[PDB]
Amino acid sequence: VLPDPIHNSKLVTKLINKIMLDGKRGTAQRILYSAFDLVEQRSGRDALEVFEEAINNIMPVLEVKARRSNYQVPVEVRPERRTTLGLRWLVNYARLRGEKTMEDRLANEILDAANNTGGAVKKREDTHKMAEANKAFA
Amino acid sequence: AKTSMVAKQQKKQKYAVREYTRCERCGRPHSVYRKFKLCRICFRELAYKGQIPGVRKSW
Amino acid sequence: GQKINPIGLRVGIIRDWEAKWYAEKDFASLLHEDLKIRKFIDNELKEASVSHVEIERAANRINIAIHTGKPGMVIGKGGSEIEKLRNKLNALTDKKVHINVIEIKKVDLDARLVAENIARQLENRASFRRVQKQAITRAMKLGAKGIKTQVSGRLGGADIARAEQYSEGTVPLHTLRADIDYAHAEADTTYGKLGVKVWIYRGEVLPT
RNA sequence: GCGGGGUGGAGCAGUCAGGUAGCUCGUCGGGCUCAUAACCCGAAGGUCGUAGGUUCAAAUCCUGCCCCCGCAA
RNA sequence: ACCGCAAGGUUGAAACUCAAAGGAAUUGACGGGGACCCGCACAAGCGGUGGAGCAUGUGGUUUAAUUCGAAGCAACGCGAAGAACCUUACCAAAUCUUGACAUCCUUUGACAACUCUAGAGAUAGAGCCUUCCGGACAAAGUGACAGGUGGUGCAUGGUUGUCGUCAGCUCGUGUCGUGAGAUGUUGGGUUAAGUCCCGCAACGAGCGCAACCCUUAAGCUUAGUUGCCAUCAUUAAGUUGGGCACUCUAAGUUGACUGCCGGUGACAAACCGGAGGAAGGUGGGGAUGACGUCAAAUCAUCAUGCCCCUUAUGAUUUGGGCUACACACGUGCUACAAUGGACAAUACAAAGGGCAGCGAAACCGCGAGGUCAAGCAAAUCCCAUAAAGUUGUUCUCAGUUCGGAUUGUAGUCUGCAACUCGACUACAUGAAGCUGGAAUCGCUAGUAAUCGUAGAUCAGCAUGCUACGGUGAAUACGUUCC
RNA sequence: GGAGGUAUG
Ligand SMILES: [Mg+2]
Ligand SMILES: [Mg+2]
Ligand SMILES: [Mg+2]
Ligand SMILES: [Mg+2]
Ligand SMILES: [Mg+2]
Ligand SMILES: [Mg+2]
Ligand SMILES: [Mg+2]
Ligand SMILES: [Zn+2]
Repeated sequence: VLPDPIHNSKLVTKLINKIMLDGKRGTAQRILYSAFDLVEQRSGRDALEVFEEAINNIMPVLEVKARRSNYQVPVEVRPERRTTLGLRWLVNYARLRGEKTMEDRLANEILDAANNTGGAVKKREDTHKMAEANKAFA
Repeated sequence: AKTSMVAKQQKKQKYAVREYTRCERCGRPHSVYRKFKLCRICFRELAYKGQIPGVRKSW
Repeated sequence: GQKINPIGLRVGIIRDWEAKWYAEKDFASLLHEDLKIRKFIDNELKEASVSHVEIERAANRINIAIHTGKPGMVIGKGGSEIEKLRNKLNALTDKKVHINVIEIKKVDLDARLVAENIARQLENRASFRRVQKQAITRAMKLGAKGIKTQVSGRLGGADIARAEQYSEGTVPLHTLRADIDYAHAEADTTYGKLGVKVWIYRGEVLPT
């Protein structure tokens, strides 16, 4: 695929195509751009910088596979599934960060993740917690 | 009670709204195409036999 | 496994519509005309070994063309029988019709003629097995690349049904080049209704 | 006549000491299944035999009555 | 009877009952047996159903009838691509009995249309004067006869579904085996494929796979109207003067074949990668469904054997019913809202239909729609403004300006007439519902998801069916499990 | 590459 017009990044477009509902790329585009505007408003610095820091935080490094009773055995996450899960959890836990507008939701989610807080980081550490707990089965 | 009703639809009727189409060779009301005045079955029969111009099974 | 009629598969590819006329609107009359002609030829068809009729229409004329292998029985000797046909047929239609008897030699190579024959044999209460055997025998002597035959119903007066078929040669249905001539007929046997299907494939040619 | 009891369909707690009627099996609907059973998810089903009083509150205490079980007679 | 402390051992029948029990091997099927392979089968993902209201179909009960059929996958928005009447097969009432319909004899005859009385209507009854064009229309007596959506789909033909587009099923000759049977059709390797090669008591072939077929994707030849508008002037507007360059249309052609380069590999097939090229590894999507299984479905498309009714199980009209309603199941629609609702302006499609039908404009009506009336049998005109989208403003988290069920009133169109029982509109009201338990479905790309549009049936009625385009993903680690 | 022991119908 390609990078985005305003910022020239692959991840932004890959994230638009995951926020997008029913192929409303422009709606998703609007709300993500306004979120970058609003996270430049609050916590004044570059939207890409804060965003990339956010995904560096929440993007995990381990995973589990459920097999057999049912063991759940750890495994090293692929570097593509890394960004995949990061962006997915970012969007979803934004959507359930529960306030008025999704741009505000997203802004707060990237903000909290940038400061290593937020539901996405919670899921990350849950994942690693259950992984190391199940480390015996590797 | 088919052939009676065949006669019956082939007659005029006390008002035009009562007039209904059925295939002319098989007295079948449903799935009639009023261009051909044929039902779906006899359409297949005849178009397979090659007896209906234009027609060719598609794609 | 519920397979289709190959003539229906091939129409518009290697063989053409037997009806060869246009009408933007009035199929609602003209197709029923075509069928009623197709039915009225019961007269000939009962004995005259007619394979198929093609039909063409114009503003003035109808031009019909009946294929057979015993054409004498439809033209009389000089024309009495065709004129007998024109009278009643044109009375039905109410339009000037000119006909054209046309000959197909080699009558034991034509699907509907084989089917007609085996049906009348089985009404005369012969044996399905010998019938299909000798049909394919004579067809292969006439030099066809493939024949297939099938009869289905209450063979031998049996209490229940069967489907028996024979073949010799190649009958490539899924090939669309192949001009395989299929025909179905029936036989109102004293026990029930035997349904006969027959298939010939007499080498490969295109209409173009 | 004397003595014990009567709580959803069955069997049992709860009555002694009054405080929102509970347990197992069952019943009904839905699931799984080729179908049935098991199993999973839900829901009904109880004026606590009845009629009176006391109490803010009665299965619970008191009264009266109709049955059930033994003994007898 | 004998032995044994005993448990029990040795010896050892019959009555009666069955027509088999049995052994070795062959073919298949099965396996909670094994190896390999594949598939939206899992898995990684996206969105849903089951929760609510509504539409629809089915079961069950009722009813005079709620016609008949389909009932694990493979019945259940299925027959029905159209239940107000007809359709309609069912029920009630009323009616007919060579009959509503066909073939025959004869009287005949050309015919009747169209009025009026009565009837609910079928119907009779008066007319109206219908005219041999021997065939033809029209009746009439006639017995032969018709008629049957009546039974059997386990007597059937034909048509179809499914295992399954899975890749398998067979045969001729030869050989092995007493024989059933085997080989071939197995093995190595590969392939989407019993696809190909190699080997091998097999050699070949056929039905299947594949290609020929259609569509879509690039180009070229011809042609240039109703289609196009670079060149120029013009006009609101490619419209009109002009050009057919471009697009497009549609006939012929080219194109793609592992065809070529390298590497791998038994050097073979084949695989991996590369170039070129619009496209590359059956390009994508269809059409095409082997032998046969399910005594699968259909006797209500039709045809048909046998059976049955025939002054009635046949036939005619009117009215009812197929639309019921304590409940259960399935398929879908609308939503449970801010990625949104309302209002305003503005933009880009495709595939299709159209003659007594498509109905532009103007006008009236808030709106359903109505009057007039242009063009149009099509690349002309109409259907037909596409909607989502974008730009703004507002509403600011509420059972809400969400949702739009239900009911009340008043109206519009169709029709012989919308109570049962059509759709639609305006107003009023404003229910349930804050994303659904156990379970479970679909989908691997222009797909899923979502937004509109069109058409057959059709007077009128679509949340259904079939078809079209617009926006447009997520993921596939991989085969341990179902 | 083959042999031997080591829940219902
Ligand atoms: Mg899954
Ligand atoms: Mg529901
Ligand atoms: Mg029914
Ligand atoms: Mg049945
Ligand atoms: Mg009626
Ligand atoms: Mg093929
Ligand atoms: Mg059956
Ligand atoms: Zn028909």
